[PDB]
Formats: sequence, C-alpha cells, structure tokens
Amino acid sequence: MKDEVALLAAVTLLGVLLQAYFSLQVISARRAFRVSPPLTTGPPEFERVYRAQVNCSEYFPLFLATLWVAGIFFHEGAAALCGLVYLFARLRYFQGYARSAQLRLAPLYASARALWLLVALAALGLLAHFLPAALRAALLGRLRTL
Amino acid sequence: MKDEVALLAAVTLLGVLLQAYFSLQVISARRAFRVSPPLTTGPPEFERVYRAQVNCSEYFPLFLATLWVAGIFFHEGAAALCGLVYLFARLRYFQGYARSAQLRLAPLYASARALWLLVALAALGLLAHFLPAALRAALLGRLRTL
Amino acid sequence: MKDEVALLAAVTLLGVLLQAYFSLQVISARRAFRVSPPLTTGPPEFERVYRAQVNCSEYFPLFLATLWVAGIFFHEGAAALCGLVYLFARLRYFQGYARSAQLRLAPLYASARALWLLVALAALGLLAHFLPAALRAALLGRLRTL
Ligand SMILES: N[C@@H](CCC(=O)N[C@@H](CS)C(=O)NCC(=O)O)C(=O)O
Ligand SMILES: N[C@@H](CCC(=O)N[C@@H](CS)C(=O)NCC(=O)O)C(=O)O
Ligand SMILES: N[C@@H](CCC(=O)N[C@@H](CS)C(=O)NCC(=O)O)C(=O)O
Repeated sequence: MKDEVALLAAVTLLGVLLQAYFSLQVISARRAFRVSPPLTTGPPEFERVYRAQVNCSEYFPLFLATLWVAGIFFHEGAAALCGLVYLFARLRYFQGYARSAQLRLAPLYASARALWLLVALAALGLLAHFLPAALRAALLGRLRTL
Repeated sequence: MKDEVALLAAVTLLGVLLQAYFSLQVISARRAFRVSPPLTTGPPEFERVYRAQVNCSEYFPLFLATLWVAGIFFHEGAAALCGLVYLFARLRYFQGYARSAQLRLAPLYASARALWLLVALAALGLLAHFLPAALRAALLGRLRTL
Repeated sequence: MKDEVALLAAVTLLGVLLQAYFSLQVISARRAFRVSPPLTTGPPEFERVYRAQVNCSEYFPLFLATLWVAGIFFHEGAAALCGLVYLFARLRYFQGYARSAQLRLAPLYASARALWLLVALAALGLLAHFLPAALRAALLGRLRTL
C-alpha cells in the first residue's frame, strides 16, 4: 500500500542517505589521519568522527522502528515530521561531535526529544488500538458474573 | 493494515524501549566511571556495560527483521511470543553481562534459542509460501514433456 | 499482503542468516585467539574478523530499509536481485577482510554498488510516487492565478 506509507518511506530513504554521508566522512577521516582498518583508534579528532558515525548507526534502527510504528498507528504526517526533525538533529550531532565532544550535546538532546516523541506517538497509537478491546473483554467478563 | 500486525508493532516498541534503557545505562556508567566520549575503554566494569549495550544493538535489527517476517508469514501471535522471550532474555543478558562477563552466557543462550526459533518460523512460513508454486512449475514442465 | 513482498522477505531472511554466520565466526575467532569479552582488541587477525562483522552489522539496517522501499516503490524482483548481489558481496567482504584488510576492498566496492543501486531504485520509485501530485499542485496554483 504505497499510498499510506510513502512519507514514511521518503523519511526512511533520507535517513539512509544521511547514514551513507556519515560513512563517507569516516572514510575521509581514515585517509586524512592515515588510520587503516582494522584500527578504530587514533587521534581524538579521528575517534570523534568514527564515534559520531557509530552512535548514529546504532540508533538508526530505533528511529526506523519508531517512525514506522508511529506513522502507521498514530498519524503518517506527524511521524514523518518528527522523523525529519530527528534526522536534522542527527546531522548536527555528527557535525558537532566531529568538531568537539562537547558540541555533540545540544543536538544529541534535540535528537532524543524527537525520538521520545516518536516513541510516545507509537505508544499512544498502540494504546488506542488495544485498550478498547481489552477494557471490553474485561467488562464482558464482569457482566457474565454480575 | 493495523489489524494483522499490531502485536508485532507492540513487541517492536517494547524492543525500542529496552534499547533506550540500555543506552541510558551506558550514559549512567560513563558518568560513574568518568569515561568521556569518544572513549569506549576504561575499567572492565564500564567496558562490560558498554559492550552489553553494543551487542544488544547489533542484534536488534536481526530481531526486528525476523519478528516481522515470522509474524507475517507464519503466525502473528507465535512470532510476538518468541519476540517477548527474546527481549526478556536480552534484558537478563544486559543485567548479567554488566555484573560479569560470565553471567552473560545463560541469558545469551536463551536469547539465541528465541531468535533461532523466529528464524525457523520465518523460514517455514516462506517455504509454505514458495514451495508449492515451485513444485507446481516443476511438474508443469515435466508434464509438458511427458 | 504476503503476495507482494515475499521475495523481499526471503532476501531479508537470507540477510539475517548471513549476519548469524558472521556472529558465529567472531565467536570462533574469540575462542581461537582466546580473546574474552569485553575485549574487542587482540592480534590483527582477530580484530579483522571482529571488524568485518561489525561493519556488516552497521550497514545491515541500510540494506533492509532500502531493500523494502525499492521493492515496494520500484519493483519487487529488481530490489530482491540487487539485495542478493549485495549479500553475496558482503559474504565476500567478510571472507576477504578476515584474510587481510586489503582483500576487503574489491567486495566492499561491489557491495557499495549494489546498495547505491537499491538507493537509486528507491529514490526513483518515490519520485514517481510524489512528483506528479506535486507538479499538479504547482500547476493548479498557477492556473488559479492565470
Ligand atoms: N554507545 C553509546 C550509548 C550511550 C549514548 O548514546 N551516549 C551519548 C551521550 S554520552 C553519546 O553521545 N555517546 C557518544 C558515543 O557513542 O561515542 C555510548 O557509548 O555512549
Ligand atoms: N560483536 C560480537 C559478535 C559475536 C557475539 O555475539 N558473541 C557473544 C558470545 S562471545 C557475546 O556475548 N559477545 C560479547 C560482546 O559483544 O561484547 C562479539 O564481539 O563477540
Ligand atoms: N565504521 C566504518 C565506516 C566507514 C566504512 O564502511 N569504511 C570501509 C572502508 S575504510 C571499511 O571497510 N571499514 C572497515 C571497518 O569498519 O572495520 C569504519 O570504521 O571505517
């Protein structure tokens, strides 16, 4: 059903492109600092670029999972918008962290707020889905008795 | 189609929340042991918490992929239940590993059993989907000749 | 809708199995080189196997995201085929890297070509989806004026 998930798919693809950009930046840093695989250690500046990419990579599935659940169960447009805010914050996090550990913090907090909102939308969407059938099953069981 | 995937979505969200918990625990360990990014090395106790989170993060997409394939092609309820068992085992793995490398092992084995079962359900679901059309195409080709 | 995504699901499961294989190979290397968690450092040969697995793991969500978007918005068969080429290239990357850092390069380039093609298919699929409604909204706005 292309129609109900195309914005989620577009934000998903933008996320992939951003992760590709982070990967290309790590490769560029490896060349500049002459840090050859399999090493992932070197001068703090190399290690910051490496770490910024790794941190973005490990949250990326959380972002995808929440984006799709929130977008399907809550509202597609709102999930997509929160996803865009998340991804812009991650770009700033990567750029910030590369420059200095301390500059990762403000955009990290912005990314965490965007992701927490997606989590909240996904949870509310699922509650709206399940809570009714559950409260009903509960009541039908108490009616039987009563 | 909210209706046929809501339990998969709920287990997915629970998985996201658990990964968020692991991330918050690593941040707490960084503060306690004063290990500042970009370092990921320090006392064994810090390194165990870091590593437990990283290991959970790298299997998390495998869990999501298998959960959804098994849930769609085999049975939603069974996939969801195996997913819940996986996630509880991962929580125990994280808690165990943080305390000691050796305490990661029992829950790691439980998580691997749950994930292997999801893989098996997904494979059986796909076999049920493809094998028929394939054996038919095979037979139609031999009938033509015969 | 099993019917329109079964090949994407099958390539997804194959990807999971391959990642499981990489994980089992790292465990085998840990035993052979006696590198106990939480360490991820040791002789270059151990570090290459570890790193090859980690690199495959961090691209794996990019591969899944692009596979599904390309397969849904562009063409299922073509996305599945590019996915298979990607996964075979990753197997070669892992085998190559384990033997030597330099032997990772050719299969890395092949994997990057396959993934870039998936990205391109996904983008073209989404453009075909959105561009029309957008150019129409644009024109309706200029017609009103004109
Ligand atoms: N893998 C992360 C998990 C926790 C996390 O996301 N921490 C934040 C705030 S300390 C971070 O920017 N981590 C820096 C990094 O991963 O290099 C870590 O090692 O810290
Ligand atoms: N990235 C993992 C891949 C293999 C794996 O999952 N190993 C298990 C059993 S040795 C584990 O608990 N790894 C500990 C860790 O990742 O820190 C590793 O380095 O070991
Ligand atoms: N995490 C990767 C991101 C960039 C990347 O994929 N680099 C390629 C070409 S240098 C690679 O084979 N990395 C080796 C590795 O990750 O161990 C890295 O540290 O290099």
